[PDB]
Amino acid sequence: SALTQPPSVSGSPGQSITLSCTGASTSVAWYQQYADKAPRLIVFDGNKRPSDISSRFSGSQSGGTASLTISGLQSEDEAYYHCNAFEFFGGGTKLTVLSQPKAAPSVTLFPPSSEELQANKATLVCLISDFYPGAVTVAWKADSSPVKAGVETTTPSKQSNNKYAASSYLSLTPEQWKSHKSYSCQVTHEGSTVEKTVAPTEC
Amino acid sequence: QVHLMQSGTEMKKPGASVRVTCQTSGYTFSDYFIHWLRQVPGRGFEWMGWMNPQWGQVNYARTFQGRVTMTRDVYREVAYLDLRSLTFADTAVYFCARRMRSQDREWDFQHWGQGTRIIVSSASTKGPSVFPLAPSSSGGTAALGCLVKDYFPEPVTVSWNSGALTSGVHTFPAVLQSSGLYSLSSVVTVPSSSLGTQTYICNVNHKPSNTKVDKKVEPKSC
Amino acid sequence: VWKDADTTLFCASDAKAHETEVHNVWATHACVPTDPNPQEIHLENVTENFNMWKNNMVEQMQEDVISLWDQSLQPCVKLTGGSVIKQACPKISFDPIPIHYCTPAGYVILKCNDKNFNGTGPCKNVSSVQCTHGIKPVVSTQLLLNGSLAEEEIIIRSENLTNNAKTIIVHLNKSVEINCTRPSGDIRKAYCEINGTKWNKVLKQVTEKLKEHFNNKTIIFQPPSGGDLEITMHHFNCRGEFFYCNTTQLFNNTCIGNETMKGCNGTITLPCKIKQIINMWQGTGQAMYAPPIDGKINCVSNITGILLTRDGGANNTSNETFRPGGGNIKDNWRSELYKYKVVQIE
Ligand SMILES: *[C@@H]1O[C@H](CO)[C@@H](O)[C@H](O)[C@H]1NC(C)=O
Ligand SMILES: *[C@@H]1O[C@H](CO)[C@@H](O)[C@H](O)[C@H]1NC(C)=O
Ligand SMILES: *[C@@H]1O[C@H](CO)[C@@H](O)[C@H](O)[C@H]1NC(C)=O
Ligand SMILES: *[C@@H]1O[C@H](CO)[C@@H](O)[C@H](O)[C@H]1NC(C)=O
Ligand SMILES: *[C@@H]1O[C@H](CO)[C@@H](O)[C@H](O)[C@H]1NC(C)=O
Ligand SMILES: *[C@@H]1O[C@H](CO)[C@@H](O)[C@H](O)[C@H]1NC(C)=O
Ligand SMILES: *[C@@H]1O[C@H](CO)[C@@H](O)[C@H](O)[C@H]1NC(C)=O
Ligand SMILES: *[C@@H]1O[C@H](CO)[C@@H](O)[C@H](O)[C@H]1NC(C)=O
Ligand SMILES: *[C@@H]1O[C@H](CO)[C@@H](O)[C@H](O)[C@H]1NC(C)=O
Ligand SMILES: *[C@@H]1O[C@H](CO)[C@@H](O)[C@H](O)[C@H]1NC(C)=O
Ligand SMILES: [Cl-]
Repeated sequence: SALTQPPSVSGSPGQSITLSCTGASTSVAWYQQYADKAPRLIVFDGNKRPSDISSRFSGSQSGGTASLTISGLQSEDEAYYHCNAFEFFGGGTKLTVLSQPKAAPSVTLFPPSSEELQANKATLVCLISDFYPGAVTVAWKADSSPVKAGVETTTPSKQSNNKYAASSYLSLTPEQWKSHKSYSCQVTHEGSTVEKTVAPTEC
Repeated sequence: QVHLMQSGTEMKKPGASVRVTCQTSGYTFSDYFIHWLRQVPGRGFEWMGWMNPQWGQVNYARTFQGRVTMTRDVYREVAYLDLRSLTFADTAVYFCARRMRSQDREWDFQHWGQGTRIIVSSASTKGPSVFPLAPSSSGGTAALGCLVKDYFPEPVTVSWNSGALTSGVHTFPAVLQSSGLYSLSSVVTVPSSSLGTQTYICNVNHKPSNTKVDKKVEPKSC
Repeated sequence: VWKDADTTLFCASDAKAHETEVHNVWATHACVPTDPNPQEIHLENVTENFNMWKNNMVEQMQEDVISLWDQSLQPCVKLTGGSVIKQACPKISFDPIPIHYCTPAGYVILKCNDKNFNGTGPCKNVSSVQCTHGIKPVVSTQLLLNGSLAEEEIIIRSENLTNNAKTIIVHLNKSVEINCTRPSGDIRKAYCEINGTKWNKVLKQVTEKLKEHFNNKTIIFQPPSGGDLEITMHHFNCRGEFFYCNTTQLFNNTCIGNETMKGCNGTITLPCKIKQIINMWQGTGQAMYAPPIDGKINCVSNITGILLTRDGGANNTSNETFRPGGGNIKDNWRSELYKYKVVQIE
């Protein structure tokens, strides 16, 4: 994070959008990166375009303020975008291209199975499905109290139906589990919080 | 065409060292620096150093100074990166990169290797414990699944009913815990009316331990 | 009226056609005689832009020096690719001499005469010449030898100080001598003596110059981080033999902290080795020569510049770290051709 870029940005199919990169000590280069793939150079020297790159991409920079504009957005433009000046890179910006309507997440919260508990281990599992766009925050709560430790949460992953899914877990010992009155899982998507909860008394 | 071709994924234990290879082709190897960078997926690149193949001169980031070396084989046209005293902090994808032709600009990276995953973990090979995520019946639909717990290394593969059941199924990314082991879940969405007469079984395979588990997921009597 | 142009230059020299020393031989059939009465005249009310970092004269001198060494330094074996080339390899006579680079008709060279010129940008006091001054083609690493001296102040040269992939040429005010000897056991062991007193004084005033360009951050020197022996060491040729000298004691922060400290003054002995298997600077390969001659092999030289590379990345300091060596051999010529550029007359 020597250079400054927003972590996330969204746009619509057909329109322009400009990603920014601030803090540069020289004229910048920009790269497009798909997940689990290698970067590819889309502009160099602040505003130069390699011969093989689409004219939809254009760079502009004044002093340390650099900008990358993509016009006529396409789903295929969904990727991370990075910039460097010398050895200094930004944090990367994930561009989303909104290819369909807002879907809100179904949520299910499972208690530790009879089998797990029978092994002195216990895990609450919070499955989150069918949401769009693909971004959620998860907050666990013990009764009416927040919970920090034991929590591990995955990043949204695409589904067969081109919507997204995510998971979150809470590692507890039985003693912890069978103790508290009810543990809660709070999923936030688009400013909206869906909640689900479980108590050791079962359904 | 210029090609940068890197060595495969390395799984290393803390305190150990790793070497990544970057085979060059398509151009005169001695005429360009090779840089190394790393990246935690979803995050930004971190520059590690450059290496000039002519006489092997190197410039390493203060961060890696004393733990890293960048060498080459001028004849075979290959650059190497060596990193020692590894830590969980060194888990990342590692890339070699080379600048654009001619520019005089040294930092415009037109050419990249495909990336090499280095995983630093102290865990030894372990098969998964598999656990049912039992559902409860609405006049509509329920979700059930399998928790594939504490295994190493990746990957496991999950199916439902030996592959006959695909729609409504999603198998999640694994998230490796601070213990050193991985875990994931597979979930399937099914009609609430099926339960009690339709058998759902998750099939799990973990080749590196030769573990195969088939677990029927029933609903709880509750 | 004129304009920046590039053209094939010729060279001029005082090489003796009777002599056997290899530079004299090359120049005798490759150059012409110097002009005894060379005219140069000031260009009144003229301001020109120079760029030592993009100056084709440098590429031309490099091609000659490569040509000289190929014609003159015959190894017993040359290794490249999967080829093994074996020829005759007799001991030669080797001492570099000054070569002048001159323009043909239609063109002319411009010379910057600002005592403080740093290599790039506008220059006020300009003149014009047929030929450069005489440049000894001294091939060395880390240290620049037998070059010319900065006129007024110590001068820091880089294409871009902020760019860590660009070489820094320190151009010395006054010169420090290094006295290398392979005494008349081990036929390859040698050593270099340097007045430790004068070197630290100078080196300290270099750190101050760098502080000027790096905002008074602490300036630190370190030995090279790696590479072939030709770069981790001060590497040079003396009497036809290839020297490698450990400069670790030359970049010894203890004495640079200005601390009135013991043995900072007094002579500094750098251990050197003479090698027979060398990695060529010109081209990609190894060259193997015959073992050293006998007798007292002694080259006393002037240190007149220093090549540095600055550590990249990280910062969060506090300080800036520089290591000896950088660039390539072209940088040695660059450091002598910095004040010249060719223009065409119209
Ligand atoms: C050289 O360094 C400066 C730092 O101020 C940078 O801004 C400039 O862009 C560099 N030169 C060029 C033209 O690339
Ligand atoms: C040299 O002088 C030019 C013109 O003033 C200036 O632009 C440049 O930054 C200087 N370079 C160095 C390395 O001091
Ligand atoms: C400008 O150039 C000439 C070149 O011989 C030099 O001798 C003279 O001292 C310079 N002029 C000034 C005023 O520095
Ligand atoms: C070496 O330096 C001295 C001054 O210290 C100078 O007078 C002499 O001309 C120099 N020798 C060479 C080879 O340039
Ligand atoms: C150049 O050398 C002289 C004599 O040491 C000195 O007067 C002057 O300050 C020096 N310039 C520097 C150290 O930049
Ligand atoms: C160089 O060093 C050696 C050892 O001190 C000595 O024999 C020789 O005379 C020296 N030459 C000069 C010019 O100092
Ligand atoms: C080296 O130079 C310094 C500075 O003039 C002087 O003090 C010292 O005595 C010299 N060493 C010798 C042996 O000439
Ligand atoms: C460096 O310190 C000098 C005094 O030694 C001061 O004049 C100057 O402002 C400082 N420069 C910077 C950029 O810190
Ligand atoms: C040069 O000298 C120092 C001190 O003996 C030593 O650490 C270093 O290894 C020597 N040579 C090289 C190039 O390593
Ligand atoms: C530098 O100058 C001296 C005197 O001419 C010479 O003897 C010595 O060999 C030269 N140094 C090199 C490295 O050529
Ligand atoms: Cl059943």
